[PDB]
Amino acid sequence: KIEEGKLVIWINGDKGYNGLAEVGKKFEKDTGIKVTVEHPDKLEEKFPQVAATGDGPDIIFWAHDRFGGYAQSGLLAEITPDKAFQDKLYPFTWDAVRYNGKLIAYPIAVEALSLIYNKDLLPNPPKTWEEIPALDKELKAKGKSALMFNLQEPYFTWPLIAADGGYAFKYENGKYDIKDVGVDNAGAKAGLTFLVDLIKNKHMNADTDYSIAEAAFNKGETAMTINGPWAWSNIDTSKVNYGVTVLPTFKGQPSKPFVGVLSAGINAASPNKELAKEFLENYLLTDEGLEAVNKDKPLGAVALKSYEEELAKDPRIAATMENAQKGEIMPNIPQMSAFWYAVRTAVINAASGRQTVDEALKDAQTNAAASEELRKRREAYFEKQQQKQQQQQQQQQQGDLSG
Ligand SMILES: OC[C@H]1O[C@H](O[C@H]2[C@H](O)[C@@H](O)[C@@H](O)O[C@@H]2CO)[C@H](O)[C@@H](O)[C@@H]1O
Ligand SMILES: [Zn+2]
Ligand SMILES: [Zn+2]
Ligand SMILES: [Zn+2]
Repeated sequence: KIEEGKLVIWINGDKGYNGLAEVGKKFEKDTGIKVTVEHPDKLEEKFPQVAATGDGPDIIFWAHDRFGGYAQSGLLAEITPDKAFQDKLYPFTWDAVRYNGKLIAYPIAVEALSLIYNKDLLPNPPKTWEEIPALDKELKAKGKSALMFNLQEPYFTWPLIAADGGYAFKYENGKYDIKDVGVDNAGAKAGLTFLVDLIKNKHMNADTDYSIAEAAFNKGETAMTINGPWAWSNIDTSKVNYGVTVLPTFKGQPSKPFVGVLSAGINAASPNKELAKEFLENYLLTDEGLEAVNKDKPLGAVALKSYEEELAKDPRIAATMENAQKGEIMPNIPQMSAFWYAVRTAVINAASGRQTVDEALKDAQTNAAASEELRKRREAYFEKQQQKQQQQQQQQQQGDLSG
């Protein structure tokens, strides 16, 4: 319980928060209610820490994968859009924000990573990963590199890992299996190996992060990067002649991005739930609301039918979709937090050459399952204690005192 007269909204610093705030100023102008857009760091880690005290914003924006965990900890209010409003959004976007049969967020846009390339350096982009090392060496004769992307976040590395058969959680019998992690298999080991070889062989640098990769591409120093729709604003401004296309194949298989649906959840502790719903339904999720955000930082393939339709002809959104088709929409189950942390640690560890790919992926295999492991052992502990207590009492009733 923190606000009453106003809406505080959290969104990631790489998204169009300036357009979001514009929508806020329009909401204030019509309503009298002040809207404050914030973009703090690590907001997806910060939210569950602050919302569990009665602090935290009224509306949080993130990809849908985190919302399962938030919902499970009781942190999101159930949203109540009517059927008419639901028909305004593509059905599959609604499923991404369904947890235990309840709607826990409003979907905004579908996001997938793509290959972004400088047409002046590289008029034909490579179709496979395997040809990138030779391309990197060729480009050195011009003082350029082939490719730079964010190696610090497993999101950007996942598509190459999943290509030859890496997965998060096997879907089976209408259930995600959470002792069945696919980060340790041969296809995952082949993908990470190839990445680590690129790094060790100096085609890439292990400490390359989001902003270093961005700068290199937007200044014209690298022929390619890998990024989502949000990144296109800055490329336009740099004036680099760029195309957006299919991610390269690995071992003849498509790269498989983990697809995110940018979503808006309402804090369960918020005393402004109705204002938040009003804001989201009638201000943000309209052509004009999404136009404001989208013209700041592109959203991708938007959830709202009428506006997606207005953006239908953009070849960059087409490539986003093609990349989404070859990928999978992320699970939103509570275990996603642990999966990401485990894969982050493993990539960073293998990249720096501290652990082998084998050791690092085996470690992530354990780390991603360790939560359900603890739960199983906790159950067994109390069941065994109950058994011993039962058996000790039945043995103790070998004799009893009587008056
Ligand atoms: O790298 C792990 C990370 O991946 C995804 O986060 C993406 C997010 O979906 C995009 O909206 C964009 O902001 O980049 C992020 C990667 O830095 C997952 O959504 C997230 O839970 C996960 O930690
Ligand atoms: Zn700001
Ligand atoms: Zn309907
Ligand atoms: Zn090489």
